[PDB]
Amino acid sequence: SALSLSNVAGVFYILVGGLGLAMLVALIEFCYK
Amino acid sequence: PRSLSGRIVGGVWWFFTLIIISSYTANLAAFLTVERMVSPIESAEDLSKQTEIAYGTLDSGSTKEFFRRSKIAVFDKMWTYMRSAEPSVFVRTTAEGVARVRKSKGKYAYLLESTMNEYIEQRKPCDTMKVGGNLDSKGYGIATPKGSSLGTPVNLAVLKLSEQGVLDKLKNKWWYDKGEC
Amino acid sequence: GDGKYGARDADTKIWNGMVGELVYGKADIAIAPLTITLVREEVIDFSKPFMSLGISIMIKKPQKSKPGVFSFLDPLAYEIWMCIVFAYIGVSVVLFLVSTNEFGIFNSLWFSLGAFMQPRSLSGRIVGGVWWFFTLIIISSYTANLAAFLTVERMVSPIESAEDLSKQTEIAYGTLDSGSTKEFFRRSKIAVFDKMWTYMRSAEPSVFVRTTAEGVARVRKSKGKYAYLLESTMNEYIEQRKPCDTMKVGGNLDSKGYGIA
Amino acid sequence: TPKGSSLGTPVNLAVLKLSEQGVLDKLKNKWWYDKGECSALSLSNVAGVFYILVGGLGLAMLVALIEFCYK
Amino acid sequence: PFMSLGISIMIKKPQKSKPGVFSFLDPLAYEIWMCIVFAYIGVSVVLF
Amino acid sequence: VTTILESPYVMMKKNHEMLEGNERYEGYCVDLAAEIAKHCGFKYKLTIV
Ligand SMILES: O=c1[nH]c2cc(C(F)(F)F)c(N3CCOCC3)cc2n(CP(=O)(O)O)c1=O
Ligand SMILES: O=c1[nH]c2cc(C(F)(F)F)c(N3CCOCC3)cc2n(CP(=O)(O)O)c1=O
Repeated sequence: SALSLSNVAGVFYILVGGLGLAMLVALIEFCYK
Repeated sequence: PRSLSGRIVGGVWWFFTLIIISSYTANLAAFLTVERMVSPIESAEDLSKQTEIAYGTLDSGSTKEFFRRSKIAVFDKMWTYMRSAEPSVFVRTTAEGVARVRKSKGKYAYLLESTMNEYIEQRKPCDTMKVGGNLDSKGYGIATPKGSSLGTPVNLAVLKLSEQGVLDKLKNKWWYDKGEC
Repeated sequence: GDGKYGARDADTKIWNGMVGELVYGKADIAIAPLTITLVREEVIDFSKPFMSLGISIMIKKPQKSKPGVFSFLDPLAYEIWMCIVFAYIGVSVVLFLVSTNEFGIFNSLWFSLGAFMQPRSLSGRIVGGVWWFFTLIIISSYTANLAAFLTVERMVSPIESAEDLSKQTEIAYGTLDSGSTKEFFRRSKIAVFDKMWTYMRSAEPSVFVRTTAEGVARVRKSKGKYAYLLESTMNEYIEQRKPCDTMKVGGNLDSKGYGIA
Repeated sequence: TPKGSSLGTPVNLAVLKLSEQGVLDKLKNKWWYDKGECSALSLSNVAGVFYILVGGLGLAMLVALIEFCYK
Repeated sequence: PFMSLGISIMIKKPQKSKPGVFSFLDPLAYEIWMCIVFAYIGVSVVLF
Repeated sequence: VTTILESPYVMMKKNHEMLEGNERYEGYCVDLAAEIAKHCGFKYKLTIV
């Protein structure tokens, strides 16, 4: 009976999703230049 | 500056760490609140699946002869250990066995009659405890000479006491109620 | 023939079942789970117990951890995740009015970078401070609230001894309607089992099941909110059948015995 | 009991016999308590910190509107 | 019989004491530390 | 024995339609009634006022 990785996991996916989102908005930045 | 690209990466990673360090801050407060305990020793099958915690029985007695004669899967592994265990996992008396657990910091388990086990658990200083179900199926009884006139009387009277709940009441009296734990 | 163990109808004064088929001359011996009760030892003879038993507690198999992502959206309620975003864009819009159509997009991209939390214009100065005081209370409350869930989750002790059943009431419990099991509690005078009977006697709805089978399904269809009490022999056997969703806990309640009659 | 009844004295005594024997106490416990029937959060608390926030937004929006007039 | 019994196991109860630099790795699980380092380098590789 | 219908002193038991006489009711004063009749020794029938 320790700490559940379940709850914490859901916040890992909004992160890597946000990383990919700004791996996307990053790629469009360099384009207009 | 306000580079809208990695601006949200800085923003989203911040939310990611806020939650995590809060989830740690929370669950740690619970660890310092309850501070529950666990005992490694569950069953007798838990004694034969490890070696770090030694164990033994009496050198001479029914408890010793049991494992020596037992031909059950789990119990077999226990006796093969005890017979050639170094140093001698066999103690001299019951008191020496309890003292060998009380002075091992939990590295020495002792196997005895479940009757005095529960009694030891209720004598000072409340350090030991029985764990798991008993290993066999025995029983104490009233002994009367063969062909006695007290034979059928006492036997029937025993059953009358148990169903009434006298025995259950009596054991609660000299073990737990007048126990010291 | 009748399919009963052994009883003595007080009216007709006639035994029935296996025990009966010994007395009236039909059978020579009885090899079965026959309880050595005093009422029988007077009329028939029993061998020594070939299996020491007693009454136990059949609880639901403690299902393994845990629910999913939905435990993250629970401490901070869904409604509060909303207002913190409305106010979020409600702050960055206030800051936006402190600083031609493209000049308000980079500043809004700068007021959103100052919003993605972590000169002396007294206007926007007291907006950043109040916001910090705002986000402070929320994350303090989140840590405090989530701590409670995880504090109790450590506190929820597994029901072990029978005395545990008596101390609480969140998990209801009962026995069979008729049989030696139920008759124990009603008659027992031990402190623990006393209160157990008192509760079960007045319990609504019925904590008593008709058949023994209705008990097992009632523990499997309560997800742990119900416990069934019965003989140890029948209990242990149940745990070794599909879907492996029940288990025996704690020691027995009494010291019975099966014997050859 | 009706005045000067036969049951007069014995009942009075018998009642008191039931007091110190604790059965009157036990009877009450039977029908009052024995037979009787008797991990989440909220928004109500959090709301009080939300209005001071928007209030801090409406005050600085006022300080924003007074700082452009001076300059 | 007037009291059923058998052979039992006696052990010593562990105290509250359990020092060592391990009960800090226990809350935030080992797997999470990995991904909090995997998504970590996953961030520094995004910004880079 | 005269008595008033009042909870939880004297209440109509659930299946009262099937019972007759005294078993019809139950409560505090109901159980008290018999206990009064025990240490005085008399038969009695409860009637509602
Ligand atoms: O009839 C017998 N009854 C016994 C009863 C008890 C007790 F539990 F105390 F009641 C004990 N113990 C004494 C101290 O160590 C723990 C158990 C030993 C018994 N023995 C010897 P064994 O069975 O040959 O080992 C018998 O023979
Ligand atoms: O001698 C007796 N031996 C019994 C043995 C068992 C079993 F465990 F299966 F071996 C059972 N169960 C059957 C299903 O319900 C649960 C227990 C009932 C028995 N009864 C009736 P009871 O004791 O009056 O309840 C006896 O009389």
